[PDB]
Amino acid sequence: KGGWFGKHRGQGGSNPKFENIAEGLRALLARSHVERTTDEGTWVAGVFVYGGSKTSLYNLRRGTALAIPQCRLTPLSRLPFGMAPGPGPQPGPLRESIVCYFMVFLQTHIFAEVLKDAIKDLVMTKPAPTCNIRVTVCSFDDGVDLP
Amino acid sequence: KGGWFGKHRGQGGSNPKFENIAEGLRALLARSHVERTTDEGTWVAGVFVYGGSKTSLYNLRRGTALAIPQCRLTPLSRLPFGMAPGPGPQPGPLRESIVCYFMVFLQTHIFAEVLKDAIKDLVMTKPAPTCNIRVTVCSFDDGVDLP
DNA sequence: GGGAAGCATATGCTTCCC
DNA sequence: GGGAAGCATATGCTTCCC
Repeated sequence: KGGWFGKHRGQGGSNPKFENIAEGLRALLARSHVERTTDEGTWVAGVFVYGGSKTSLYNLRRGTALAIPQCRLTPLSRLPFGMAPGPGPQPGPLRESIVCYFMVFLQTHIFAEVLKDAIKDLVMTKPAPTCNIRVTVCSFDDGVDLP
Repeated sequence: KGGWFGKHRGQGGSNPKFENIAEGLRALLARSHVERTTDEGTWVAGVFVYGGSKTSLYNLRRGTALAIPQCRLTPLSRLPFGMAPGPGPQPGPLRESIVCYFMVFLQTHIFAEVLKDAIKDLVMTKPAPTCNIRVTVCSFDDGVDLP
């Protein structure tokens, strides 16, 4: 258990655990066959996913990759803190919490709203920490030119 | 040169290098003296910064921290690839590039729009790779509940 | 101020346990 | 399908180069 297997960052493949999550997402995405890709091929919309636990978000990230060939995903990363309570001292902009997040890039705003409804639906019937994963649609004013 | 200096992730302080960057950002933001915080204190918008090179983005990130105590910053992370041209297969949603990004969370959409302009203005006068840094405003439909 | 060094420690990945 | 182990290699952070 543990160690190196020869698979680098971003090289994760599929296994039954991730595929089960993918099949759950696919059944949910299938409630709305909306357009996922455009002629322009621009990444103008997204979905910001955060919370739950490190493993529950990681697992969601892996399953989404299998469920949607048309999206592009970031590695997991960390969120900074919000507003501290009171007229007291605020945390510095750079301070990081233990809470993770990841971003999903999509070509349409309509598909982004669908993915977001799928993730919230898939997670609402699960026990903590999974049920505590949060999601929001993100509109990029100028789009993101992914390399 | 190199090694441990007792400063953990998110603990960066200030030094003339980052203060110099901060001062340039400050002078630009001062022409547009808008509100940076709301009373509901919710994080509803952001500035998605990317490209350039790992160091120039990092330095911009540290300077932004000093210039804006009212914002919040994620660590640097990596961007997936985009669309391949042609009828063939596309890269997997998880594949990562060497290209970095970071996100600035803000309380108002007006201030994100102003912050974006200032960053584009700061960077456009400089040599490569810094002038290659890209910026876009991000609107969070349901906001982001920072820890 | 961009780039490199280099410790501490972050995630990406897999396989195993429950 | 959540949590952990544990190698490889990511960034955070500094000081020094230049």
